Amino acid sequence: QLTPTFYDNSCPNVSNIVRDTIVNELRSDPRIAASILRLHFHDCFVNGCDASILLDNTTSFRTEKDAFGNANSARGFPVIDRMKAAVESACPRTVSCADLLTIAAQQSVTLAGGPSWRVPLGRRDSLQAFLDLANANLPAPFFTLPQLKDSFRNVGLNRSSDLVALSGGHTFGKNQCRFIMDRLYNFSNTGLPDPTLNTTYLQTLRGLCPLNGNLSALVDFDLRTPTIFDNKYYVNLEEQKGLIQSDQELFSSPNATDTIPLVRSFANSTQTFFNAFVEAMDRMGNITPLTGTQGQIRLNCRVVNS
Ligand code: HEM
Ligand SMILES: [Ca+2]
Ligand SMILES: [Ca+2]
Repeated sequence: QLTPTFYDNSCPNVSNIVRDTIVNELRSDPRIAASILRLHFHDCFVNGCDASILLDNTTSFRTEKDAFGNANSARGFPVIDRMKAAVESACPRTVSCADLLTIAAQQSVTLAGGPSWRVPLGRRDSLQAFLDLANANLPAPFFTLPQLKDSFRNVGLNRSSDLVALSGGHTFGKNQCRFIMDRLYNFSNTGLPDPTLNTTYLQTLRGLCPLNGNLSALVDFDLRTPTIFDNKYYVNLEEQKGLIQSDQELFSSPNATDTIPLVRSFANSTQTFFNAFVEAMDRMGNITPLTGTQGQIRLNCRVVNS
């Protein structure tokens, strides 16, 4: 079983070293907290939180960094290297990259103003990466609600609360114009915008993402508080101001009978949202972990120990 006190004897200062690394990076890159949380999410949705996403290419297996959900999107890898090196210096061969990334995600959420809690620990590192699995398992912004639900259930998260609370990760961070172009100009081959997108916000987004414009341009997931981890994401949904299709569907999909009440509850109470987010985060962090003597304690998160 994973436990929050796993390193209290072997590396009591791990969380503090992780936090310091993020605080320092945030001064030059205010987006890093969001980026780190997403790295953890994409690690857990592919063979569990086993740091498989951190592995680079080898002649025997491809890196997950080239998956459709990671390529030209996932970022922050050098920062993870930096904190890993610091932790290795403080406590040699003790903290796994899988655990390191989990702590980094929690600390990132807290530093951004979110809830503070001690994540379960004891995960170990994978001996390979899974590109095909990443392409199959990572959800896409154009998924319908049934597909989003299918994606979460596929990795072990059956609850609507898991999906609604974790989607709250979009209370901060950036998104490329590429992923919303259809909603703005030609949704589902209608030549018209997505009707569930607020028309006033539609104009704002069209201004940021013009037709035939820079598809790589970045837009904030949360128009209310772009870099603060709070429940504003849900208030946006209630006003049809979710940025991507997968966001708005939680509130507007014909299949949202079970998700709508959750969206409202999280929009109405920060405490309700924060509690649900921590619960969902720990559940996601509990997806098929390698424990005990399974896997290893990777020294360089980019390569398997030899
Ligand atoms: C429900 C399905 C989800 C879909 C389809 C989805 C999709 C995406 C997409 C399209 C981006 C934009 C990437 C880019 O343009 O570079 C992104 C970014 C992000 N996602 Fe999600 N996401 C989902 C769930 C989650 C979850 C569960 C979390 C974490 C708890 C999360 C956290 C983030 C964060 C924080 C960013 C911003 C990262 C940055 O700015 O570097 N996402 N997501
Ligand atoms: Ca993984
Ligand atoms: Ca926010």
